[PDB]
Amino acid sequence: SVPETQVSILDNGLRVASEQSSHATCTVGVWIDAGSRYETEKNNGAGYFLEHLAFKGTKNRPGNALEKEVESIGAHLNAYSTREHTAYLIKALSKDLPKVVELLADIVQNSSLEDSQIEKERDVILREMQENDASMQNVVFDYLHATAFQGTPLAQAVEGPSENVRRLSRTDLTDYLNRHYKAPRMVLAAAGGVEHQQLLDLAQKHLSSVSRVPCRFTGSEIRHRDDALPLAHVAIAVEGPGWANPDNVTLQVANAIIGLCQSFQTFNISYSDTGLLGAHFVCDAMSIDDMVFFLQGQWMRLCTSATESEVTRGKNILRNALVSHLDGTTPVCEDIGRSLLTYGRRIPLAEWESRIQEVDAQMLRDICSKYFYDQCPAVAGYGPIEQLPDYNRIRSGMFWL
Amino acid sequence: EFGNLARIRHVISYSLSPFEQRAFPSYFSKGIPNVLRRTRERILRVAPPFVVVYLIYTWGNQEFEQSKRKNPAMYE
Repeated sequence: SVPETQVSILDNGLRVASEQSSHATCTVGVWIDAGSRYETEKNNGAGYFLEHLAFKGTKNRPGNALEKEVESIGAHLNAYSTREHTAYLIKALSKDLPKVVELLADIVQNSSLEDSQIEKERDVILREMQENDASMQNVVFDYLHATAFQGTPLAQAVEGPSENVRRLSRTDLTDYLNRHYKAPRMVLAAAGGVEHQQLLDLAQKHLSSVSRVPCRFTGSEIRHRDDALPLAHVAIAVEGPGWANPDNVTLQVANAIIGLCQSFQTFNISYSDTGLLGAHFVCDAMSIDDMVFFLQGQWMRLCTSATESEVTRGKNILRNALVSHLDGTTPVCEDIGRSLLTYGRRIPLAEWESRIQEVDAQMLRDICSKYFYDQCPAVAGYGPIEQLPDYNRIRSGMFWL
Repeated sequence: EFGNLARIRHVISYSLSPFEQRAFPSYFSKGIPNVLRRTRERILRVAPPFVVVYLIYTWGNQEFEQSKRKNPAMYE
């Protein structure tokens, strides 16, 4: 009974997708298939710095008058960038649907990058990075990406190295903007109280101008020993299958089974036919090795012996979590934008439920043995990590005798 | 034990998986140069004592023989 996500396509290739619902406020966003994976180490912070510059004024709406408009209807304006996708989204009321779309049009095209602003946003970005190091789990996941995807564009961070940040100019940005903002790589996603025909007419009216035009898992480890920190963060991952491979669903159930360290989180990060599947835990130094041992046993267990009931637990757990319908509009659309960018279609919740209920214990331990057993992991540690075991002990813990 | 051995800071340490690296990379490529590099730095400290051991050993042997040699003037 969940309403279907209807997708149309303009000549530009900008797929305009929408999923109407009763809620009177909507989350209209633009997703773009452009991240740090498409950068070539000479423009490693171009997407991040453009994400900073995108709300500082356009040609038609110069400066803060633009954001005055998004204050005037009381709407909320957000943007984010990952290694593969960039999103500019607005939460607003339903009746303010046209102007919001027009605002989004300016943000993707006709944007203006002021040289004055460029220096101010450089100091913002530089400073944030200079303090970003504070967030350990971000440092550990960046280290894990770097040591797992050495020599590839997937190792480099979204923010880029301070070097590039300082060394960036309007023209470079202009390039990234004019290169990675093509209309066939763009989805206009709407969730909530929107009509699809009105949204399609608004996309035809504005946004109809947008121009129309592998990775290797290096199993290895990076350890940043700094003994003055109170807690240690350790992430261990193996290679993931990718977006389009259905056993992801089964792997998600495996994560739902795992769900000794103060904090233990499992992740299945997916990129275009690659990814990182693993666990991140933050612990006191004198516990670290025991955690690792614990964690490896669980994984090995699933690969070795997994019952029927726990599987059911994961199935159900995932089900409720996977549930996103009417979770929130922002989430809803976020899902429409990512589904049109990655799968090329919006997978409905009934298909997700079918793929969940076809998962049993035998295929779960088969897929877990395919992806976890006797695999070389990527290890990233930060903090008092002397008792964190080196690569032979972790690699030997990746199988059982 | 591990964890309480020492205090270091800001020393990042990268590494690779064994199966992801060749077994004897550039083994004889640089091994020979290095072994030779090594031998140079230690040969002058090591070798001349054993050289003079060889000279003393030979000397002793020959001297001993001569010692055993019969005096021409002996019993004549």
